[PDB]
Amino acid sequence: DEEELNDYKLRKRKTFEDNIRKNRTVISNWIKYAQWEESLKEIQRARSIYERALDVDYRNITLWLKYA
Amino acid sequence: MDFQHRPGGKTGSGGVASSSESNRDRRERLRQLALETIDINKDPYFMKNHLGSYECKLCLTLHNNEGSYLAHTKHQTNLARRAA
RNA sequence: GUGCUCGCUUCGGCAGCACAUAUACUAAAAUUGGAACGAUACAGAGAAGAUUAGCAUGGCCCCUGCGCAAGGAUGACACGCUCGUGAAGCGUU
Ligand SMILES: [Mg+2]
Ligand SMILES: [Mg+2]
Ligand SMILES: [Mg+2]
Ligand SMILES: [Mg+2]
Ligand SMILES: [Mg+2]
Ligand SMILES: [Mg+2]
Ligand SMILES: [Zn+2]
Repeated sequence: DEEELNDYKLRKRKTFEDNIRKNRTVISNWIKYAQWEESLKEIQRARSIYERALDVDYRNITLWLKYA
Repeated sequence: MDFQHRPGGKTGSGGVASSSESNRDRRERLRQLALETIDINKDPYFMKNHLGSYECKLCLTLHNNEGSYLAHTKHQTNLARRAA
């Protein structure tokens, strides 16, 4: 069950990274990736995702609001 | 020869279908269009038989083709008679 | 090693002087990790009927090409965002 969960998390992370690489400026993919990382209890991974999204576009209000 | 201005063809094609395959594809597409218009209209009188035939339960009438049921829309008088 | 000594002095040699001063990824190896994409098998050719010409657009996708040319299936890949429920703040009672 641990290997199946690891394969599911790898597939979800691969689809999230592919959706990020397909359209970088779409911030909803960043928000969904960060919320999925926070739902799996990975605080520093979601913090790195939010910091990458703020490096992509720091002028969005909702990125700061969701990360805070 | 003008290779970029010849009519377009691709290798490993298989060719154009015959009259029977095109006829049954047209019949399947007509069935799909009739089912799409029935689901858009949301008519509960349409039924498919166990032998696979269209039936109007409000009229209790069998139909050979999809357009026979598509023209069965009499049906208002039969619906008023079967309402009570 | 070569050449010469107001040498020691035998005639061989010693001693002194002068010149000549720093190669190598050091392997004839032991190792180590990456693989053409061919055989089989999976496999199956864009555009709402069918047969199809294509030009792009994006980048942790490349190949052929001397290419700021042209090809590689258009090289491939690349879709789903108008009301209530609560919370916070503000002003009136
Ligand atoms: Mg077509
Ligand atoms: Mg061309
Ligand atoms: Mg091209
Ligand atoms: Mg071509
Ligand atoms: Mg073509
Ligand atoms: Mg292209
Ligand atoms: Zn009827």
